[PDB]
Amino acid sequence: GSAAQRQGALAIMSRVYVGSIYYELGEDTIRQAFAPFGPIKSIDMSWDSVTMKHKGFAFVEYEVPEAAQLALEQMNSVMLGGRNIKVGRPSNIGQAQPIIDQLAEEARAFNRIYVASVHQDLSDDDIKSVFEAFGKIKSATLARDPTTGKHKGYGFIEYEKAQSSQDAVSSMNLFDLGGQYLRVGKAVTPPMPLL
Amino acid sequence: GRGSAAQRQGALAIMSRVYVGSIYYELGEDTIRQAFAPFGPIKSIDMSWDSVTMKHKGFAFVEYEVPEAAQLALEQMNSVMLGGRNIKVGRPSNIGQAQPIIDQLAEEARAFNRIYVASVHQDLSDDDIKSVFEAFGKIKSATLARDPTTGKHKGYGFIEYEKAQSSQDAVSSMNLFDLGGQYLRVGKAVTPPMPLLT
Ligand SMILES: [Cl-]
Repeated sequence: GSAAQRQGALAIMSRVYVGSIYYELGEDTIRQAFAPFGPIKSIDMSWDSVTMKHKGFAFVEYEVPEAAQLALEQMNSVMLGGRNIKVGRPSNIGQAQPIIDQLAEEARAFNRIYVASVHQDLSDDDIKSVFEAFGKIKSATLARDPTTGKHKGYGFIEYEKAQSSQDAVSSMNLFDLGGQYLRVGKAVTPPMPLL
Repeated sequence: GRGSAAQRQGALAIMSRVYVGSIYYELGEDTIRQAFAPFGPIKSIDMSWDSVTMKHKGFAFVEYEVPEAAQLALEQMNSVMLGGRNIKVGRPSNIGQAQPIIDQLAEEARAFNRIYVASVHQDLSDDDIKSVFEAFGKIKSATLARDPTTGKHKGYGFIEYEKAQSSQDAVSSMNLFDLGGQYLRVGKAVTPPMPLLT
């Protein structure tokens, strides 16, 4: 995978198909429902010019593949506006699948977990202390706004041992911290995929 | 106290079925069965039928013998690509007032450290499964469901642990564990052991 191919895959991996959206629901409802797994980068909502409304589906785009993966595993069939929404991976890809597979394989070489819904008051050291209860930590870093320096509600933690990362995901996904429920999952891409 | 025997039974039945949509026109009952059987033996499948075009309407309802199988299928078969399309899996939209009983059952289930195990190779026995799983902690019981006529196990069972951490460790370590040639499908129970008893 050339740096360009890998980047193309990462973008596809960051989006999820969302279908069976109740006609009365809009972008804001969707955003609110999918934001817990990472901050939404954008949403492409279907739209019909004659009827003046969406076609019942949308593509939610996240800043990282791990957020889309968690949303995929936790938002499927959730009831919104009286309907059980459907969540899936984009059907397009077109030949991006082998790169995606390669990234998933490369990710297994790291004991990295993705953490979302991290309360604003928590700091890197705070998250680190909490999570090092499951094992020794190589690094714990919260993504930050390049301008402000405030964290964006999510981060990555790398453990020395696989058992530690497995124990952490199992114990911390949906763990109530600071008033919100953390959304935790195993990484689906290696740390510096384009290196 | 939520639900009499009849109400609970009605909920259990709904809990044992999953909606399967976006099925490629060329695919039929057999392909769906083969795709969903890993989570437990399929009891039946209600496939949509158009007739005028003599084709299914692209969706079906797979029914399992137990709610835990439908739960695992729901978590693992969603968006899987079949016939070139990413199938959709969800819970029946019907229910109609069954939701509160289902919630009650899920709550009662948490009082047990019970896990569901599917795709158990025929050669394994109860003591076999038990030894393997007791590596995660002390086991109260390990039982494989059986054909009432033959006595042969039906490829799935339940295991109760003395401690919750044990059951949690087991699900985490054994789901998708390659045993006897197939991959075990493991999950936490969604209903209490004898849901229909007093
Ligand atoms: Cl049972």
